[PDB]
Amino acid sequence: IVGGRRARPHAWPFMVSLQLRGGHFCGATLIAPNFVMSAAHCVANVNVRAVRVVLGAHNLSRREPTRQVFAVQRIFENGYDPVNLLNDIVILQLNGSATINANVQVAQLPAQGRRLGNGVQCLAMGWGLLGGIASVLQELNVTVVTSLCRRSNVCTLVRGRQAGVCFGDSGSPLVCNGLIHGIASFVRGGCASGLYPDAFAPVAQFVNWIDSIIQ
Ligand SMILES: CC1=C(C#N)[C@@H](c2ccc(C#N)cc2)N(CC(=O)N2CCN(C(C)C)CC2)C(=O)N1c1cccc(C(F)(F)F)c1
Ligand SMILES: *[C@@H]1O[C@H](CO[C@@H]2O[C@@H](C)[C@@H](O)[C@@H](O)[C@@H]2O)[C@@H](O)[C@H](O)[C@H]1NC(C)=O
Ligand SMILES: *[C@@H]1O[C@H](CO[C@@H]2O[C@@H](C)[C@@H](O)[C@@H](O)[C@@H]2O)[C@@H](O)[C@H](O)[C@H]1NC(C)=O
Repeated sequence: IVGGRRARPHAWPFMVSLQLRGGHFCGATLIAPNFVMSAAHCVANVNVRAVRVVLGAHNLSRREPTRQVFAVQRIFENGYDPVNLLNDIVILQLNGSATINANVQVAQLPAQGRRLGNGVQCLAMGWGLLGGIASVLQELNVTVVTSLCRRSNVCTLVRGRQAGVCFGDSGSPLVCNGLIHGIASFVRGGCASGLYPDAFAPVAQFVNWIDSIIQ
């Protein structure tokens, strides 16, 4: 996250860090005690039997008793198309269920088909680059835009300055009105161009598919 601020510790207890080889590589969202969702592009080209799913985290450089670590048992994807940057969504089934507490909570999703209009105020978050990787979870006020966005994305822009999501933020949730409306997918013109909206997988188009996977 470029140009944001520290989240309050455990402000977003659905926020997940996917790790490989002791390092964060993508964000994700806990959507049931035993399923996280992320971007398909994050797990394309990775050994998924090696991905560590970290719940309850805040400061990644610190040892945190609040953390709960899971392996991935299985993944599910619906038409992921890297060539057209479409359907950039994956559900990872964990090898167990999270203990649900103050630090670890299931996110709330929109109803299937719910569209966000131009100007809706959201919060993006993640442990991606600050412009230097982030140890502390960052969040950022963003605005939904329909300009320079296709139908197949939710897009957001920080109005008036250069700020947005960056490498390592992929897979992270976009929260609008308490609801997960996007999963961070791609940037244009580099991170925090000041011009191209950030693009998110549009979670609301996938809700019936998500529901049937999680039960
Ligand atoms: C990490 C990354 C890429 C990779 N690997 C990569 C990517 C690949 C596939 C999908 C899908 N479906 C989505 C993104 N990506 C887009 C990207 O690198 N390009 C866009 C497509 N280009 C054409 C000419 C083929 C090549 C360059 C990206 O912005 N990013 C990127 C960079 C910074 C932030 C973010 C995110 F998700 F936080 F927005 C994403
Ligand atoms: C579920 O997985 C947890 C984490 O497993 C660790 O990371 C994975 C990716 C492998 O490298 C594994 O060998 C590591 O231990 C375990 O700590 C936990 O016990 C597992 N839960 C089970 C098996 O019920
Ligand atoms: C910055 O964002 C703060 C939090 O945003 C609200 O809560 C998140 C979880 C989402 O539900 C989002 O849609 C909500 O707007 C706001 O409290 C604060 O007012 C914002 N400030 C500005 C200038 O946008």
